[PDB]
Amino acid sequence: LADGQIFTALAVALVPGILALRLALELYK
Amino acid sequence: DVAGLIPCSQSDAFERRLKNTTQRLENRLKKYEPGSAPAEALQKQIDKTQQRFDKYRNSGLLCGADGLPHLITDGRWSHAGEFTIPGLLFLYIAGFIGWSGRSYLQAVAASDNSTEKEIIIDIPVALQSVSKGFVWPLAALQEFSSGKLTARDEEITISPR
Amino acid sequence: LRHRDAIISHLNWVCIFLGFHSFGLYIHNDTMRALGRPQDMFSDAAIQLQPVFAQWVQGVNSAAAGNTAPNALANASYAFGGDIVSVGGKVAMMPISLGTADFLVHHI
Amino acid sequence: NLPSILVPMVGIVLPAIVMALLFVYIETDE
Amino acid sequence: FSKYLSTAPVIGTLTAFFLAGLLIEINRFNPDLLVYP
Amino acid sequence: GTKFPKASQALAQDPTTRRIWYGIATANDFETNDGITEENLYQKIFASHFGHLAIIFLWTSGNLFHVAWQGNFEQWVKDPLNTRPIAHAISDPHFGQRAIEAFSQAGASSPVNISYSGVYQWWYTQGMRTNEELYNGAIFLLILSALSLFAGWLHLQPKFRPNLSWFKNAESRLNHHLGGLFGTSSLAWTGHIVHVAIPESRGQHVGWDNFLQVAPHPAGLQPFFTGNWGVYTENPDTANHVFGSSDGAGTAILTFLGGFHPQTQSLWLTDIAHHHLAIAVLFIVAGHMYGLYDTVNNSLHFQLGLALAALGVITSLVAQHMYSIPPYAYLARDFTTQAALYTHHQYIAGFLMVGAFAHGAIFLVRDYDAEQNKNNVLARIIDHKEAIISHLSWVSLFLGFHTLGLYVHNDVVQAFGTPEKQILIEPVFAQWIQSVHGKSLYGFEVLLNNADSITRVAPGSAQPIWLPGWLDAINSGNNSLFLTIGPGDFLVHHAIALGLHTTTLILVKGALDARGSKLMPDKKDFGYSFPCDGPGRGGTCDISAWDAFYLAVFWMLNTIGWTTFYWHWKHLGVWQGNVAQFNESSTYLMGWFRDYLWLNSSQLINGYNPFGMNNLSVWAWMFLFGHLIWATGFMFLISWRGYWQELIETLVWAHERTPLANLVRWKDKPVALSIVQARLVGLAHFAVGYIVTYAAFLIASTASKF
Amino acid sequence: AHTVKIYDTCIGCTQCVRACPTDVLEMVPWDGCRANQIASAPRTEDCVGCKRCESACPTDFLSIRVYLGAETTRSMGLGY
Amino acid sequence: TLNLNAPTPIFGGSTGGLLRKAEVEEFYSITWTGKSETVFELPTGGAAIMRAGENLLRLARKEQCIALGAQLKDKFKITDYKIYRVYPSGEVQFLHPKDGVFPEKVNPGRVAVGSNKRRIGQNPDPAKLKFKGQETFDS
Amino acid sequence: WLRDFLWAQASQVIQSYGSALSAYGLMFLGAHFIWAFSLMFLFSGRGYWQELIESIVWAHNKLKFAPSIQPRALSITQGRAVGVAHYLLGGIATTWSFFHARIISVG
Ligand code: CLA
Ligand code: CLA
Ligand code: CLA
Ligand SMILES: CC1=C(/C=C/C(C)=C/C=C/C(C)=C/C=C/C=C(C)/C=C/C=C(C)/C=C/C2=C(C)CCCC2(C)C)C(C)(C)CCC1
Ligand SMILES: CC1=C(C/C=C(\C)CCC[C@H](C)CCC[C@H](C)CCCC(C)C)C(=O)c2ccccc2C1=O
Ligand SMILES: CC1=C(C/C=C(\C)CCC[C@H](C)CCC[C@H](C)CCCC(C)C)C(=O)c2ccccc2C1=O
Ligand code: SF4
Repeated sequence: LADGQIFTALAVALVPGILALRLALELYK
Repeated sequence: DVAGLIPCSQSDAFERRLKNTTQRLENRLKKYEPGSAPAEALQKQIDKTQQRFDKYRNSGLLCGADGLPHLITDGRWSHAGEFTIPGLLFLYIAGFIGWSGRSYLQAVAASDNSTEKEIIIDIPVALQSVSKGFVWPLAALQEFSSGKLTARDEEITISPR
Repeated sequence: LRHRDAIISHLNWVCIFLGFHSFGLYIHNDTMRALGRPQDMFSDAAIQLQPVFAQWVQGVNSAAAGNTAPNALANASYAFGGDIVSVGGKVAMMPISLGTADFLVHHI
Repeated sequence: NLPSILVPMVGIVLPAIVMALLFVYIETDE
Repeated sequence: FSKYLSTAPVIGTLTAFFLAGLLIEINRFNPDLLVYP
Repeated sequence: GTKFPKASQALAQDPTTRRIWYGIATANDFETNDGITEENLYQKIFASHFGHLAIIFLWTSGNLFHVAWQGNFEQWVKDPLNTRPIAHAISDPHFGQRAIEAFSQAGASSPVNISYSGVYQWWYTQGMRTNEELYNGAIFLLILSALSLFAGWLHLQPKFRPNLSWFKNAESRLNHHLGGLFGTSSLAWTGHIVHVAIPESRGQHVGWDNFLQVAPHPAGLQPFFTGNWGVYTENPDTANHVFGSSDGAGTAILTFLGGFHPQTQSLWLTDIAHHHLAIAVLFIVAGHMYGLYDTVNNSLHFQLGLALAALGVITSLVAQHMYSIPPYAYLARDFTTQAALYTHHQYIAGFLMVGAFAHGAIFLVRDYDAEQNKNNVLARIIDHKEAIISHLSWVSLFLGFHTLGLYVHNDVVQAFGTPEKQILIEPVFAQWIQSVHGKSLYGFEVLLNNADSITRVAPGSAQPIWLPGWLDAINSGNNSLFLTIGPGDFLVHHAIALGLHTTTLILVKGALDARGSKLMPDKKDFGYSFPCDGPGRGGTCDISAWDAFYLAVFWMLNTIGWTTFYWHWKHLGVWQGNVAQFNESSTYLMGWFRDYLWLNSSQLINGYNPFGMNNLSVWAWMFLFGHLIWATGFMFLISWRGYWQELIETLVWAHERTPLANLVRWKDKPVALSIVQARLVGLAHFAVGYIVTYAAFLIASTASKF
Repeated sequence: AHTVKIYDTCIGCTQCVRACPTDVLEMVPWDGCRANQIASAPRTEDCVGCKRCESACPTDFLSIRVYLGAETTRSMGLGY
Repeated sequence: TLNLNAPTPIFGGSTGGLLRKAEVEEFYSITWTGKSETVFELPTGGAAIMRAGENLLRLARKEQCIALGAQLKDKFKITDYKIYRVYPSGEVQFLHPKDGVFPEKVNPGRVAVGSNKRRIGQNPDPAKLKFKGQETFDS
Repeated sequence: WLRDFLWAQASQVIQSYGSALSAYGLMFLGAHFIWAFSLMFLFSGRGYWQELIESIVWAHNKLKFAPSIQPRALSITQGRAVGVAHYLLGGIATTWSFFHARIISVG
């Protein structure tokens, strides 16, 4: 691969990370 | 010849099992004294081997590529002695022991102390049930037809629903 | 029967101390030989655990015939030290040495 | 190079963080 | 002693001693009975 | 009085360590929470399915990324006959120098893991060729998992909460899942094969940018509307055509040749194109159609047991059909993956089938109502439940008396120097069925060995075109299509039939007897999971419906253990060309022991010797690691609780009287594990140790030889 | 605490009371007859849940039941 | 009442008794009059000697009090055991005999707590009591 | 311990079929059975079988021949005892067969 594609994939993985944190904080409520 | 199985009289793998079984006993015999007592027990073992290969060759068995006699249960009457004939021979004997112990328990239960007669077995009532047990394929036919072979479900105890 | 909680619990600890420090030294030696680290395990060509309290008792009983049991011609056994007694072509008895492995199993 | 940073982060550091918030969330009380 | 032999362990054993020895003596005169010939 | 767990407030008053363990166990049991309503219940189920759906998407993106980043996918496309697929790169600080030289495998410079899932084989036939194409799939599945985790939180908001009547309306549910989810998404996958996967198998690069330009057919969609659908069945890929190039390829897109590809030993993609097309047409027309229905709709545990039964059947359906009919290019040649793929789904199918009866058993305690449910099919199966168990008590005991004695016969007889006296029953019934399907090796000569039969001829409309392709595969002994079986295959299938009958016997025991027996008539008043009713009435240990699940998990592991030992050893002679090892040695139980467990675990167990180490030393470690965790479950299984409660009551003493540690105090009073708790703890260590041990053995005994 | 419920098929046998190791149970006069008795559990917070009161009840499928509820320090039987 | 202070038996021992649970909340004490100077087993370890007394013993659990209170009724026939549970760092005084008589003896004025006016086969299904605060055995 | 002792020295207890050491090979596997059979008694509990037998007394009471000595499951204390008895018998007799078939061949 290219080295810039790895940090792009880590960047777009923050979008499920906040949403999994947002869902679990609503599922707990 | 039902599944590519050549008969054992012309199966060369089966006829080669005999060549190696006796060669593993003749070399076991080759060291011993010829008149000795372990010498004659190997010839009794060599000839007991020859009485099972000639018993399996003439019986018309089916040997595969390994050379061992395979059995064919779909029951064909040309291969009836494998499972169908000793199976019928089984079923009478097992039903004899079955109907004897069932006829014993119905006789014992309508007595004074039924649990006592299960520990110490009444040789009158035990040999009576053997006499009632030899006739079991006939005896169960009029037993099932009379209505007293089984019980209705209002008479048995049953878990709550 | 009045200090049985002191007997059992001190017996409880000494199994856990021995279970870690004997079986875990095999688990360490599994993991070291699996990871390609044979110089970090407990062995005879590695971190040695020689049984010195048992190797000494092998010395006081193999050199005891003639010094402290003076009438005896040979030792109480050839297992501690002595010649190889060879009856037929096979060993009848020879000195059972003790090493790093023998430290581990005797603590198992 | 990114393996050498990430695997002791979630192998050591990130379990030690989530063990801390859980152990406080367990033993707290209303 | 006859009322002792009617008990379950002995009569469970001697008939099993009988039924085994039935099967043992069969395989001595009739060895290696695979099928019905 | 603490807060955790929020689910059970009666667990929060528990001041022991049981509160910690039972908070983890009563966690996702949403019917047990305090203050829950059924309207609030189904919405928590719906959002949790969104959380689970994202995990499947995040997991697949991880498999796509680590092959794109740390794999050798481009190196493997050019030569799948020599290149081993790489799972991910290894970065462990605990390695040595001689170990990095031993795990730098498949010609790589870094420690890598040789993959045994075969997603290389799956993505190679979906069309992918380059490492950048896999990364775009991993990027896309991070968007779908973001779509899943957003929609789960969205459907808990008060304006977007689905109504309760939307949940319990199953009439519109089946129209849409068969229609949309099963039909259109098989019609959509039909679009992937003809546009992308078929031209990528013929040397043409079809990606997202150029697929609107190029057409799948030289006469695209002009005869779809006039009805001339037969022009899609033109010159296909011949026997000359190697996979993935224009070397003698074809232009057909929906063909029904049957059989396999002559070089990859896999299905033709034109077959799979025409397959999911017709699956789509059947599922579309099946979705235009919509006191027991009041029971299945009300009961959440009813539909869950039926789903795990439906999943558990079709999961075995995958594993039985994937090895004989390889759907993926070069998956038949990868022996380790093919072995790991059968054993994967069969162990899951056992867990799904056990959990099917488990959740039906929970339905009978919680949701079943015998005053409302009367005289239907359900309240009649309960009415003669003693007749079902006892007749399952027979066929368990009928097979196990005999197929064990058939083994002990063949053991004793072979041990006495006389192998010529074994009871070898040829499986003529199944050998008929292969001869019914066309295998002319045996010579039964009816039904598709009969060349003049009405099925092979099809005298109605001259149909039989797929039979030239099928009959060149089953008759040829180069693949695993309808394997040649002998009398050793007889004895295992009746061990298997013993296992499926016995596991059903335990599972339907506690299912039907979940509501009461003569021992405990009020077993519905105590729930699904509870230890016992004491030592009275003779003592009632393991009596509950939970502990009938718990005994059958040993039986499914043993049944799949019988199954996958037979799969592996049969194929270990098929792949090695020496079929005679399974022929003579499988009839008696020592050859099963000597020539499978002892002979094949030699190269595994030399993973690390005192002279070196190999790439199998991670498997030889995990082998022994699996033995140790399996044996630890015995500790919670054999030894029971009140030994340990009286062992902790002395460790509590020795902690309260030890100075400099008397000061440090627990907040939870330490107790032993509960009775139901360490049955689960002992079964978990048993089940993990069962599976970890075989997966280390099944991989390393096949990777050492292929 | 564990819940202890006494059903009306009891006969005043007094056997479950004297088999209780934590002194939960007691005997009480009956309303509709004023001669026979029944067991009663006024001290269910003391109940450890040993189910010894069910091992002593002579009726077929015993008149006194113990349902193991939430586990306090008494019902866990803890000396600490 | 508890009559503390009352003489502990001549014992001197027992690791197995009255640890840190007693000082924070809920220990127990059994009080009796022993009509000898004889030895008796404790639930902790075994001996003490019973006094002439007014004998008192501070125990950790109520289960250990009824086990000792059964031994004094069995072996020595002193059935005058009177257990208690303590004050501010305890909970409830005068646990037994709760109404001036032993619980196996009938006493009018007691009220049938935990009684059910039904059998156990007349218990409802849990599906009838689903999603409610009722339980399948309470009335 | 696995490779060089238990695997390497059980090569005489399994290659013993067809030779004079064959009853050590049969006692080897036959004691693996009794050992593993013991876990049926150790891992499980009584009250399963007492309601499994209730389905088998029914299928004998259906044909009117259930015994007057009522069938019970083995007790909790007996089920532990019959499980430890087959456990030791299964493992000692495996060690019996492994030791005998090894040292007769090499020693
Ligand atoms: C192989 C399976 C197995 C294992 C591992 C154990 C282990 C143990 N048993 Mg058990 N037991 C077993 C089978 C087993 N038993 C069976 C089948 C029965 C039924 C008969 C019992 C019945 C039984 C009784 C009756 C008793 C025990 C006791 C014990 C403990 C002894 C104390 C000790 O030395 O710990 C040492 C620990 C080990 C040897 C485990 C090795 C692990 C290594 C060294 C460390 C782990 C690595 C790493 C740090 C892991 C953490 C990392 C991770 C969290 C990420 C120990 C935990 C006794 C006890 O508890 O008294 C103290 C006791 O009285 N057991
Ligand atoms: C899964 C994650 C993980 C990772 C990435 C590591 C990594 C390591 N372990 Mg392993 N270990 C782990 C889990 C892990 N461990 C577990 C679960 C167990 C129980 C089975 C062990 C048991 C174990 C033992 C017994 C030992 C190791 C050792 C090591 C080190 C070997 C290489 C080395 O010596 O570098 C050289 C680098 C150093 C020697 C120093 C590293 C820097 C230190 C640890 C931190 C500095 C402090 C810093 C200011 C703040 C703390 C940060 C820290 C918490 C990350 C390496 C750091 C060896 C070691 O050296 O331990 C420290 C060692 O003896 N491990
Ligand atoms: C998609 C299908 C599905 C769904 C939605 C559910 C949902 C549920 N099940 Mg069901 N069940 C299922 C499949 C499913 N299950 C399967 C496949 C089985 C057979 C295995 C079961 C058997 C079963 C039983 C017996 C019970 C349930 C129960 C439940 C309920 C609560 C679960 C819980 O809170 O446990 C908490 C979760 C855990 C404690 C998880 C720990 C166990 C895992 C396996 C440990 C894994 C080991 C370790 C991590 C491996 C490490 C790797 C190693 C290399 C180190 C919940 C309704 C319970 C109930 O009461 O229903 C009302 C209940 O008693 N299930
Ligand atoms: C208890 C319970 C439960 C459970 C149940 C279950 C779990 C079951 C299972 C079961 C199962 C899971 C079943 C299965 C079935 C299957 C089948 C039965 C199949 C069939 C098949 C066939 C029919 C085929 C045939 C063929 C062939 C072979 C070829 C040719 C053609 C044809 C196709 C015809 C529930 C939940 C309800 C609830 C209540 C209770
Ligand atoms: C050892 C043992 C105990 C004692 C076990 C105790 C007290 C638990 C000790 C386990 C310690 C805490 C280590 C566990 C750590 C695990 C590796 C991870 C646990 C955390 C998970 C949530 C991930 C029992 O209480 C018991 C009860 C019933 C039958 C058998 C047994 C039994 O065998
Ligand atoms: C299998 C099993 C049973 C069932 C086993 C039973 C009921 C034993 C019955 C088997 C014997 C073999 C019945 C013997 C019947 C007669 C004595 C047979 C006489 C035959 C003569 C010819 C000798 C339990 O009761 C049990 C209880 C607690 C924990 C585990 C288990 C357990 O694992
Ligand atoms: S703890 Fe187990 S053995 Fe003891 S009474 Fe309860 S269920 Fe039976």
